[PDB]
Amino acid sequence: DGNAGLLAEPQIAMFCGRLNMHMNVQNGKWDSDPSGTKTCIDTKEGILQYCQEVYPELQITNVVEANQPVTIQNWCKRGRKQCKTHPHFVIPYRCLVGEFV
Ligand SMILES: [Cu+2]
Repeated sequence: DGNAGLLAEPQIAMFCGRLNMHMNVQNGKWDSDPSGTKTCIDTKEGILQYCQEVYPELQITNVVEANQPVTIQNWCKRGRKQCKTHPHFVIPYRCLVGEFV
């Protein structure tokens, strides 16, 4: 079973020119890049590394594209500032937790 007390699954969302977003599993909201500097990544390995960076304690071992597109409002385009605009939608990547054997 999963944790009902956590509104969402770990995921990252990218849109080149803007800061990467990730899902806050506690509240179900998209949070901006923790360092406030990282934008889109073009390799699967780079995405996995990023999942591991923003979810350091989740033991993320793989990533896969999500099935549904998602809209994110007022996306952060730099710093952790300058982020009030029209909606954009992207297909997120799910950060998958492996079961270690
Ligand atoms: Cu736009």
